[PDB]
Amino acid sequence: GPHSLRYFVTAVSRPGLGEPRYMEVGYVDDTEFVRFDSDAENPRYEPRARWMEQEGPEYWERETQKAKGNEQSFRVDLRTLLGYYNQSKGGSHTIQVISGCEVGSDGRLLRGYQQYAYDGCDYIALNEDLKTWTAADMAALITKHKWEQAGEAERLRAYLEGTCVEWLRRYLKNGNATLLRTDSPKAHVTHHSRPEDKVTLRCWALGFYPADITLTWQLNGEELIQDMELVETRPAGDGTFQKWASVVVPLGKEQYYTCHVYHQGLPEPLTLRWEP
Amino acid sequence: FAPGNYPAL
Amino acid sequence: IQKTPQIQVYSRHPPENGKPNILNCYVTQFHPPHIEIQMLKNGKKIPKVEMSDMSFSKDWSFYILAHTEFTPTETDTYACRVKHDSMAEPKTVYWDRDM
Repeated sequence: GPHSLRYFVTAVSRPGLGEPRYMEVGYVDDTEFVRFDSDAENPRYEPRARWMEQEGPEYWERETQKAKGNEQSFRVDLRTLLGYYNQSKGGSHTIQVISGCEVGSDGRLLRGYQQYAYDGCDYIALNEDLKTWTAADMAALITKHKWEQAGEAERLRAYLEGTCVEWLRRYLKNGNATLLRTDSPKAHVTHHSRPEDKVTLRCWALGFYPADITLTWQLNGEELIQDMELVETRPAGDGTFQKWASVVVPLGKEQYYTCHVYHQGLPEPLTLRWEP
Repeated sequence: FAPGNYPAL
Repeated sequence: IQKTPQIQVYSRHPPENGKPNILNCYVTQFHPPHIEIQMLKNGKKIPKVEMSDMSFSKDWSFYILAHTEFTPTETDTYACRVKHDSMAEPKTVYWDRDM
């Protein structure tokens, strides 16, 4: 299947309390593998997955130096945007950036991207061509003109198509045992009563990797994604994920409803009923 | 290998 | 933009008394990012709780996970207390082992 390398960056000002908080968090697919946090006692880039021990001291030194550099540019960005939007110095503001590339199973580039947000709203984004930017408002239009006259798109393009891709391949190789494994879901169904002769049935899926999964409830072969409550697939603290999906049914008619689990580690999808 | 430059806004 | 966090509390394995496990508190879909997140055992702070899996979705709202190793017992209760600007009071969400 496809793989991705992504870096989540956040800068958050806190007037009266010192310098903005700056964080970088990197993921290979759905696994966190590196992080930087300015509020650590000794802010360094750190490994978050066991396989990253295969990198030497120079790797960590370089990443740390980048992060400290990036930190400062975002402190300046925060000030700049107060000007663009005519905002006072007394309020907290957030800049978020997502950058990444994705490859097929053969290691070839599928797509690269970089998008910025200010206070939780779209600011500026690299287009799918990797040559031009698109700007959500006139503040970001100023940024767009700056980056065009500087030719920034071209440098970023070279990173996404070259560096990002090659290091992603390297990580998938070094972390093979972890990143290309498949842990199969284990499922079960729970039962909860309700006021008016009705019952909640909840289908759980546990211990699976990768995160992509599909849970559905069925009555008479038709999928019931109408009255289905759901949580987003969520990390379980050990490298695996879990999910649940629930449906409200008539009391005494529980046996006519089936849960279906689809996962790449399930050659044939699971089918479960509620068992007394 | 993280991006080493985020140009200023 | 302001978004109230969803607060989900769950264990890695189905809970059996006396068996080591992992308790999770996943706080999601919130903005602004400033937040306080405490995992509690019998109303008391659990020390050395790990913070991981910080990310954001396509609408930019924040996601983050708190987790700790633990061995449940019949009598012990666990909860996750979150403070965020979108809320008047702190929200204490208890772990429901029968969910």
